[PDB]
Amino acid sequence: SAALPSIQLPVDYNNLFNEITDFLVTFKQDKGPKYMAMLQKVANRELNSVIIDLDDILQYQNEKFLQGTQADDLVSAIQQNANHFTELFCRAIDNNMPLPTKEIDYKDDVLDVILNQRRLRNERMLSDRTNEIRSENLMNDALREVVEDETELFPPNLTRRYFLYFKPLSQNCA
Amino acid sequence: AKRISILSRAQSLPTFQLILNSNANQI
Amino acid sequence: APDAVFGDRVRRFQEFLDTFTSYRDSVRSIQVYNSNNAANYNNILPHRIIISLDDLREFDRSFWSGILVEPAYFIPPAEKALTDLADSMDDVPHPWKLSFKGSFGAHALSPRTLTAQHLNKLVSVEGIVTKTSLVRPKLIRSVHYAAKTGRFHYRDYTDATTTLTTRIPTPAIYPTEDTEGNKLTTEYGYSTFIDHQRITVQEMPEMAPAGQLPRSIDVILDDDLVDKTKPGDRVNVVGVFKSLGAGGMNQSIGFKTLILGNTVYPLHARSTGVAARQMLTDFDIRNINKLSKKKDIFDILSQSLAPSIYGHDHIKKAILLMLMGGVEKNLENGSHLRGDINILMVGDPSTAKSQLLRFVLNTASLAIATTGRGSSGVGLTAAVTTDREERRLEAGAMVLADRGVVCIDEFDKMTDVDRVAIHEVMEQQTVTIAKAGIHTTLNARCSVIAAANPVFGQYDVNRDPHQNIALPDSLLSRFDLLFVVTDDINEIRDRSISEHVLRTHRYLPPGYLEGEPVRERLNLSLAVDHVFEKFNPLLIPKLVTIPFLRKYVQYAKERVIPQLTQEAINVIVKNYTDLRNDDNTKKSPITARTLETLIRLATAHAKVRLSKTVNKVDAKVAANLLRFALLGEDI
Ligand SMILES: Nc1ncnc2c1ncn2[C@@H]1O[C@H](COP(=O)(O)OP(=O)(O)O)[C@@H](O)[C@H]1O
Ligand code: BEF
Ligand SMILES: [Mg+2]
Repeated sequence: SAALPSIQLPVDYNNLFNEITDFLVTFKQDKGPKYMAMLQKVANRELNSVIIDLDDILQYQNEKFLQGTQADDLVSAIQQNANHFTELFCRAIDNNMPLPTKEIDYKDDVLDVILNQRRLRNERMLSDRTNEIRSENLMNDALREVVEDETELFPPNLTRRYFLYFKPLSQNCA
Repeated sequence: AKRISILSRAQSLPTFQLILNSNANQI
Repeated sequence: APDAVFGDRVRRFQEFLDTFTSYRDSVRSIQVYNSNNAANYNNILPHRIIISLDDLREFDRSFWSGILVEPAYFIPPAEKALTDLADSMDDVPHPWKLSFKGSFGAHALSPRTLTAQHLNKLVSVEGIVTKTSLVRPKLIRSVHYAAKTGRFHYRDYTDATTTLTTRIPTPAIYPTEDTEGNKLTTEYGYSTFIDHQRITVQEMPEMAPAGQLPRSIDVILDDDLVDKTKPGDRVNVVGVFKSLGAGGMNQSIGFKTLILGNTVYPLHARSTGVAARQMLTDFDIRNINKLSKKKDIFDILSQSLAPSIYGHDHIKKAILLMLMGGVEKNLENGSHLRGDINILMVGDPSTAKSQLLRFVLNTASLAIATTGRGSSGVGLTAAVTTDREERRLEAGAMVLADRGVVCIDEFDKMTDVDRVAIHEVMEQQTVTIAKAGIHTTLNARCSVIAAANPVFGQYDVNRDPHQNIALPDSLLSRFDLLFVVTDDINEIRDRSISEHVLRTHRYLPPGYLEGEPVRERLNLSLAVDHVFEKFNPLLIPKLVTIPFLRKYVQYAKERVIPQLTQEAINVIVKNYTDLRNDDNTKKSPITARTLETLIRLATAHAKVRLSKTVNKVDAKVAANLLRFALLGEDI
């Protein structure tokens, strides 16, 4: 630990991950949540690009602070270190991705069918391993943990079709 | 052993050693 | 490069130190003592502190567990925290080091249980020291002087055993010449050398598996911890169980393992050289002072020596006086006058002589137990070992019992040759080797107590005592008090004995059931509730607890240095002359040793009364004891 020292920094990525997830789920200013609807459109293979409006994040922060709840400065953290927050947003989106309501109809892009095949295959592997370990008869949370540790899935990096981009703050609002 | 420990955790392990006890003919 | 986790642990330990102000107070005491000794001269007490691991575990379980199981990463932060606290505290214008005490749980081990799965952990090994390398100083920084430029240069040095963490191995070559190329001369006395000693701890024979070869582990002690113990001691060496070397993995069988020393605790065990000191609280000193005022203090103490044994009150008084001892006198010309009293018990079997010896072994601060012939003349005194690594000297029983007691049992079975070598130790209190080209005079200031049955099994009244004892006249002379006891068949006395024995055997320890077997306690005391005991096998005096008696003896021996008075001198002289010039077929020969033992017994009684001077009553009591020993008179 002496070769690679450590530094404490004001940023806490776990709290910011929670803030990102909450912002994605519960932003309504622009009926339903804006980004949830965008993710639904992505799932139906309509939109290939998710545009994270930083003005939305700023308004979310202002709403949270105005009501008194403490919300960390997500916009400033994004501006200071943008590269990491790309992957943070990408993983938060990948967790909250809904399921398609319109299946493959022989006219879908080959990328989409390959992604669907990979997703179904890794789900099948996970379920099969769960069934085997359950049948071994040695809570389902521990079973899920052991099967996800013991299986080699297609990583989530290879099952996402959308692209992630950030829109800078409008000068007039800021 | 890993499987059993994780399963029974509900209310890392080193490489286990095998001990072989036999009753066969002794040279 | 600064590390954040290091600073966090430092802050946590500073908070711990501020929480328990005892350590801060102790640091202040260390610093004020050093400053005072500096001011007195216009013993410097070492830069160390003791940390109660129990207190730390209460304060922060994470930090306690970290020190216990990950010491290389947790100890240096705590040491740095202590150093910073000392620097901040030392408002008045060499880092401090830690020492640990408390319960180590599963890490309290012995050199047999010290397996590799305890490596790199703080362990508390206990055993017997068997080898101590002579203290060889280690060079940590060398200061050099350059003649041409006229300036002093230094280089720091380090090795694996110095640092708990594995600093990057850098070759340490000696700076022969300066960067500009000028010649460099070493400047001793400016260079910093630190001490270094390797000691080997072996499993204690008291708990080693009988009949099997022992197991040993090396301990590297540095700085203040060196020369803390000697071979034959019992130690509790707590330290990090480091593992060193390449393990043979580097292309040149296992890894070399040793314990880096943090603390050394010499442990007192029966018949070992380590003395058993005790802490005297102000409450205890006050109790001792108050109890010393009573006129019957001698009787009260004497009754408490052996409550189990019925009677033998004069023997118990003599034993108590032995425990107090006398004052040894050293004169300008070099003559040394014995200040220790020796007691010999001769009597019928089952007279509780061995019981009294065992109690003396069990209650004295420093006592050594020997049998008749198991400890030969080589075993007693000392003799050259002729060790090949050359002609070392090994201290026998009596040398190891300096300022202590030797409890010899079955004195009659001793070889004549064995008892030849005991005369000098008895009288001159020295052991002269004068052997194999080694001329040495070891100091053996020991008090000898021995028990020995008469040659005819039971003491013979028809025969004279000279026939029964069969000991050389010189040996009997050297013994101050020669008690001749008997097993006399008397109805009243014997039935009282039976009453006492049956009372003793009907005892149930407070934390025990009826049929619950009594569990043996090793009781390895460490060399560093009421006064009276309610339980009494003999019923109505006030009997004191044995630990309180030990505290009383420890106080009296150190504090009080009695001196004779003319009033006591007249009584002693009269008694001595009466004994010498009156014939009453005394058990022992009467010589000037009788005068000397009268003086010593008076001094011992004076010490019991905590008197700065010897008074008339002490002389009378000593004369009464001597007359009881020789004539048998009792008033
Ligand atoms: N006066 C006594 N009071 C109490 N117990 C005694 C007395 N005399 C002998 N005993 C008991 O008798 C046993 C023999 O004592 P011991 O010291 O072994 O005798 P010896 O004098 O032969 O060495 C012990 O168990 C001891 O407790
Ligand atoms: F029978 Be005893 F140990 F003098
Ligand atoms: Mg005996």
